[PDB]
Amino acid sequence: EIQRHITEFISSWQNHPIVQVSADVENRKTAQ
Amino acid sequence: QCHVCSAVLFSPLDLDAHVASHGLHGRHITEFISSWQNHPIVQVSADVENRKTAQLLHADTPRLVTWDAGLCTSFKIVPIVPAQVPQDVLAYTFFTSSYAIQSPFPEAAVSRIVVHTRWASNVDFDRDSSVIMAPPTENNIHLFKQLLNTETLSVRGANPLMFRANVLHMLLEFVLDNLYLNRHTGFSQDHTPFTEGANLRSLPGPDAEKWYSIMYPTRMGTPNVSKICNFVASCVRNRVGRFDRAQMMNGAMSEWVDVFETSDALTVSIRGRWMARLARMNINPTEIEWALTECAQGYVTVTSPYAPSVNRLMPYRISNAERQISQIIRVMNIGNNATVIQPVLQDISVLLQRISPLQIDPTIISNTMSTVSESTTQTLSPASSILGKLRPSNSDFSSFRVALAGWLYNGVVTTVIDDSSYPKDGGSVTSLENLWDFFILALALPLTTDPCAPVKAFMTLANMMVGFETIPMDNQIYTQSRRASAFSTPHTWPRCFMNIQLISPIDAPILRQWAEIIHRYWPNPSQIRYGTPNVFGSANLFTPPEVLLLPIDHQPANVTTPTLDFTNELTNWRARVCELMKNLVDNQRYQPGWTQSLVSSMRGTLGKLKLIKSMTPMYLQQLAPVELAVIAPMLPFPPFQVPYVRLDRDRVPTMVGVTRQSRDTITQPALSLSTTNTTVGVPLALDARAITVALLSGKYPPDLVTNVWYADAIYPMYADTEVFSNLQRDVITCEAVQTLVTLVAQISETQYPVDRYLDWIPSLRASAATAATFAEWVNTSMKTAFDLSDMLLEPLLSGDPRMTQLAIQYQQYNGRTFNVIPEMPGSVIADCVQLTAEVFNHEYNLFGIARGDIIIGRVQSTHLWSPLAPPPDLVFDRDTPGVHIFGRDCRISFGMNGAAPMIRDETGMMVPFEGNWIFPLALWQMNTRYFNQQFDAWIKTGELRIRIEMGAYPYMLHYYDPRQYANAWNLTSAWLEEITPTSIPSVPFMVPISSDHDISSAPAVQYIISTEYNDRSLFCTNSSSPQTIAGPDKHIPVERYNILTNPDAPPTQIQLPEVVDLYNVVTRYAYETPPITAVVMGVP
Amino acid sequence: LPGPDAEKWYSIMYPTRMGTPNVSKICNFVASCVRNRVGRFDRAQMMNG
Amino acid sequence: PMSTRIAEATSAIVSKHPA
Ligand SMILES: [Zn+2]
Repeated sequence: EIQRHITEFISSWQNHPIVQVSADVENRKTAQ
Repeated sequence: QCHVCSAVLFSPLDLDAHVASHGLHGRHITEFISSWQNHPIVQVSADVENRKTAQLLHADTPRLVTWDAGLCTSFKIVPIVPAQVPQDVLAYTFFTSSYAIQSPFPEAAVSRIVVHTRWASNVDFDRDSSVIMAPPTENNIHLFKQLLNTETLSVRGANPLMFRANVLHMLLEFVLDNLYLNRHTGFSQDHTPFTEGANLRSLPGPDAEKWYSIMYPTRMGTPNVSKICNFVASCVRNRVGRFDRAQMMNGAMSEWVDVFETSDALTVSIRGRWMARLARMNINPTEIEWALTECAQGYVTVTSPYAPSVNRLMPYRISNAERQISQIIRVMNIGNNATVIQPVLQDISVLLQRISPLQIDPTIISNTMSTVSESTTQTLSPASSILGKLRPSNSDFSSFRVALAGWLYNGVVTTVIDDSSYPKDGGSVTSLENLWDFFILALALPLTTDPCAPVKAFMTLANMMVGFETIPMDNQIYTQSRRASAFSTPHTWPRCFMNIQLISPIDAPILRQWAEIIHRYWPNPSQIRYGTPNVFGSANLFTPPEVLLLPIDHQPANVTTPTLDFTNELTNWRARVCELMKNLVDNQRYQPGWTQSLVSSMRGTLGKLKLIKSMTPMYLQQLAPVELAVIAPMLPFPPFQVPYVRLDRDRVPTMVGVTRQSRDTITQPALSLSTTNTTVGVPLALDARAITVALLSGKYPPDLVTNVWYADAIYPMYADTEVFSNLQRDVITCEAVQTLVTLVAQISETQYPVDRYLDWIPSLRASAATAATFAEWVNTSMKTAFDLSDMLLEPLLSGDPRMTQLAIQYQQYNGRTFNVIPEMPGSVIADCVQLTAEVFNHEYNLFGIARGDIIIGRVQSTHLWSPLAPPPDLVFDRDTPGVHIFGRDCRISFGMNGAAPMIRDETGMMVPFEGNWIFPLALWQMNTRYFNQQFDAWIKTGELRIRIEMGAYPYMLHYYDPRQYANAWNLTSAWLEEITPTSIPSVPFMVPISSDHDISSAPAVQYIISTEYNDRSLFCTNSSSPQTIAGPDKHIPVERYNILTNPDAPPTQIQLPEVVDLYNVVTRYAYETPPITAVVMGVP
Repeated sequence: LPGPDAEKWYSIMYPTRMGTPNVSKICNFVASCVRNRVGRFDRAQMMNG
Repeated sequence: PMSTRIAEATSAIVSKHPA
């Protein structure tokens, strides 16, 4: 499974979260 | 490839190997294959030196099925004095080829029967428990120098207070070996003129001719006149070889045969009843399918197809009592040792984390609360102050997952919230931080298994509100300001919490609301089934056999249920705690010193905490019970639960104990270690912080199909299941317990009656310090044969093993107890030991024991009377007239001025050193150097002869020919000098030799003689002669070859209580032990 | 007993434990005594182990 | 230990040969 772990690594790389609103937004609420 | 289980195979030899697991004729344990993917998983035993691409079996499995080729016997006949004679007929002549006459019995002067365990056998795995005996001319003291005489003043003798212990351990080894199913091995037809047309058995090996004469005494003819060739002439001719074979078969060889061969009833009875025990565990692959399908709670459907056959056996069916007793042993393992609890809870926590669909994300609280806030300008806001406590970091949530895993083990460990998760220093309402600390604490409490968690939930607030509201109490020293951590036992529960009418709403309008909300909306316990009751049994003590007591209510599971469901219990609890925390702040009656109005910010952030979305109250209410029901039957320690109560003070379990003794006895109160806890069990601290963060934030993945997720997650942990090895081990544990209570009661004072077979073998009233040492040897002898390296009977040996029956119990608060006593089913090793004790009561001789006593006295004559069997002239007893019985106070006064020295009779008189006397054996050990100074000159020369009453004794022999002089003083005095106060050297005899021709008549002097009959281990004297003129004669024992000399006898018949026979029916088998396969299919 | 030699004390403690071979005055005493009064005869085992 | 404690109890009273 030496070659197969590369496929597992890439398939766990490509599932990144599309939304990164984890930081605070109350410096942007004021400007909005 | 295989079309049965749909496995891809490569070589046709591998196809023929793979269909053998299905039963089609052409080193694994389980072989599972999935249905939606391509990944077979195969278990293999963990002791292999080179594991590769496979899964291990870490459970300590016992070795039940073990096969035997060779003779099914344990008694061999050895020659003692070899003597060849002139022979009439030398060999058989067919045409020119000569064939040598082979005798079944050793042609010698004196043949005896000694006991070597199996002595001719082909075995794939030996039990490492041999009862090996030397011939009786050799020394025979190392068999009794074994258990407890480990400090002995004389290293060549055995302690006479330990005969019964050593003999019972020998019988336990003799029963614990010959635990073999014998193997069908293949035959060969004969056309010898004395065995014509009889399919004889043939051992495996390089030569089969080696064993034919040793098996079959019939096969050698009668060519001459001798003690064997007048016996074969009396024998019968149609009883040799195979008697009855099976009907069904494979290939050409049958499934089982009945063969006639040399054996003995004592071995073949033990092996027959061992086979009868193992056949009663036979399971069906259809029942395997039913077991796993019912156990998986849905979500998969296994199947296990097979070919029709009868000789397969899969021993896996036990009873509920045999499961419960091993559960009691696993509970007694711990004894307040948290080290044996820790890896269990930690690994169940890790497994329960990796199965679960839920991931605890940190971002739900962070997308709402916003650490920025700064409502006021002086200090921190409420929103930024709760986040400094919650700390939504991704460290771990072991305090949540271990809290879930602790629901399974209630009567062992109890989960509490740790100290210093409470408010510091009592806490006050006027502080900002203590309100959020109370919020975190009161939200985290209802997951603990602590039965006083509602009283802690009330009294944290009642402690925090000292100086604004007052409640009544009862004691005037347990006031309102007592710390909430100290209310850990149900006697501390206040009556003001019990009856909430006593809390006046004028004085405490918020404590009244909190005491009402606890009594109304605290979560309700519930229960759910798991596993299978009929197969796999159930280790459920105090509960019905398929229930899992949960401290939370459950509904059937769906994913499209709304998040703000106030019918859900934990969501209701969060909403009510947030509402009361709002109503506390709304008035500003309780916070002077807040120089600005923080009530708006506080009420807003409590609204946010109330209306946060998180699917952990969905998860803990729907999908966590079915996951506990799936995990729980595949555990090493199956769940030991004690009933959850909500607020019933009248029943709260406070103490769990295990009772070793019987029911109708009054002994010392031997309370177990587990009663010595403040709580019901071992304490267990948890952090309320991580529990509260886990409740407030947790979500599913966006593509969650339960029939995908759970059918996937169930498959590898059922492929690495260990239910079967545990079911095999619990038989051995529940059998060893009954073996212990049967064998210790033979050597100690216990009111438990079992059948009391041997008493004449003397011993002592054993205390606990002696019985524990005996039971340790019993334990390691049980472990060595069944190949174990873990616990078995080891929690029993923690003081006082003199016990009768295992029992477990707890009590409520009001004093009502519950006594669960599992009934003991039919043991096998115990009553096989009892059978061989009954048989040893009749052949005491063959193991090197005599009955009775010793007469030490000079007998000088010519006669050949063989002192194993004396005439009634020399023996005497207590009833013989003129015989002086001697008690303990044998005191010797010397004679003055030529008078004879005298010794004290037990009637008070003084008798001279003359006549027929009686000793107990203990006197000679009390005064062993004073006595033989005084008595040896009178035994050797004078008329003094002495009975020594001792019961049992080992013995050795010394043959002499009676054509010359013989004197037994150099042996008798050598025996009498060596008896120390703690051991006896084995009693030396000398008996004459037997000859055919008449001999000279030389005088001989014998001192040590027996009293009762002892010449039983002698097989046959002078086996090649026509007769024995001079000496003790003995024919071939016709009473042991019953089915050859009695014409009216069925071949099944055995006279096993009186005398074991040495030739009978034995039934040889050819079974199959296939591995355990299944095809796990997914359900839509 | 704990100490250097507990071998010596086992004859000082129990006079009726010895054998009685003699008509010496020690043995005339010991032969006229009660057997079951030696060692422990009562205990209070409240907890196992 | 128990082995020492038993061995002292047995070796406390033994008897030897004369002179
Ligand atoms: Zn297959």
